[PDB]
Amino acid sequence: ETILEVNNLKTNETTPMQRLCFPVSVQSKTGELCAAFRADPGRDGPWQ
Amino acid sequence: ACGYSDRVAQLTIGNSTITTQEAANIVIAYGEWPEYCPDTDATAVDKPTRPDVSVNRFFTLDTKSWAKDSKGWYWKFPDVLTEVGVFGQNAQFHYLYRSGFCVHVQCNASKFHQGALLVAVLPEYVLGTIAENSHPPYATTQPGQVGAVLTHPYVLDAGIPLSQLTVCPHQWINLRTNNCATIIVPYMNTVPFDSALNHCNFGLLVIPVVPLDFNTGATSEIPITVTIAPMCAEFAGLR
Amino acid sequence: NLIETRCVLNHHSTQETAIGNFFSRAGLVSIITMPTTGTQNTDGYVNWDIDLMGYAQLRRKCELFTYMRFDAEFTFVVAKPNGELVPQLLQYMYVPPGAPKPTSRDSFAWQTATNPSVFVKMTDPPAQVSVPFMSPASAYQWFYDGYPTDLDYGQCPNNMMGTFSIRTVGIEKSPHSITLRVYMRIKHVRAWIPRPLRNQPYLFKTNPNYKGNDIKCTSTSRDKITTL
Repeated sequence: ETILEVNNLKTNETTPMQRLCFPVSVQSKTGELCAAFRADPGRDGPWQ
Repeated sequence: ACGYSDRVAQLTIGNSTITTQEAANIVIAYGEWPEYCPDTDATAVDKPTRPDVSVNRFFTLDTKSWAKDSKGWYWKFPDVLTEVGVFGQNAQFHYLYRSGFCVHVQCNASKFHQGALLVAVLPEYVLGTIAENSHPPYATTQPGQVGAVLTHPYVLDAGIPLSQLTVCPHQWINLRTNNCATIIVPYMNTVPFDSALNHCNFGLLVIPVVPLDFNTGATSEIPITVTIAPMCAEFAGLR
Repeated sequence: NLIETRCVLNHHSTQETAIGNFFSRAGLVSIITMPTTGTQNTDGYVNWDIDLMGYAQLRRKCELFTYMRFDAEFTFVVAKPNGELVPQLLQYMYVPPGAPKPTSRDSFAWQTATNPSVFVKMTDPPAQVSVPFMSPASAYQWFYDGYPTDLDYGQCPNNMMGTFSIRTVGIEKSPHSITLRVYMRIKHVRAWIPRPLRNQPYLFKTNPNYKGNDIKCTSTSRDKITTL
């Protein structure tokens, strides 16, 4: 197992460390989506 | 049932899993276990349909926020799942219906919160308005998934004392200790197979006897998640 | 008061509390009056639907349970409005559920063989009969959280117990004014699912509606939690 960069935001490229984890807060209401990403290992995205 | 100091488990059923704590303190309605309907001439020339496919799993209802002034909530069975998953289209395309249930109720709170939730089941939970004659609406009589909120929890919206609801399969949730309940409910009717749409064999109630209290600055709304699991659910098609 | 004297040091018989003895004893469920002429008697017959939710005392007792099965016994006390008995011949016809009810003082309904009738003179001692468990379902139920098809919400027709057609025999009308008291006694009782007792005045026979403007507290109130 290795770290997935699920928080790969263009806004993250200058503070890359941030891309290793994503947040959850109280502000979020129950039932709202937190995140998503397909299981495409060999393809561009988080898995790289 | 389930409270602090219990080895956390992971119960899986079908294509669904819940991380619930193993607490051998489950409520078994009227001392009975959910079984498979005794031979009745109707299902003798028309055997009962028992979908174990995507009907026997763990259904999780949209959490409910519990605030200092919440009056209570309730759900009608089988109405609640009638609109949910194969449990809906199956219960609809098939005239007759019959099923028992594993009903799990669970709070999530800090050890700096306090509150007391009574959780009971009530067969044939008919309700009455404030009145002149006027039978309740169809939206509050059979609320479905979302459920409905109690207006007068003291009489249970039925002219009957809440103070006496423990004469029914109940389960207490006292944040100060446990934080989740579990109830086994056996099919109850005056006939083996009834109508999955018209009649609601029972109602589930979650009432906060002791209001929710905390010191401002702490989460103001406590979640109350409810998971439902059908046990030995059969359906009669008659074709 | 509260005279804390004379302490009962012997346990009582559990038979007392047994559902059988709780729901025993004959009781007045209906009173019909057929005076000669006034408002509703230029006819000379009565159709009484066997109704149990008639007297709240009985009803509140039943409502303690969700489903109930039982045999009933009926006794007919008849005399004139003032207690006098005359040699008048009476006919009580039992109109079974899903059966044609008399509409006229002489409807063919009174001759139908399938509608069992009982004949008795007013001087004769009270007529007594036992009517079984007519329900099509395994038991009667005081509550039906569903619909039988909304104005027809909670109405369960699998409870219909039949009707009693009373009237005086004879082509002509009866010269006497009658008033008969109907007593009913439940035999062979069985109850399932015990539910919370009523704590709000009853407002309708068919439902559990309560005056939401005036909700009464189950127990009296006091000044302080310590004043006793």
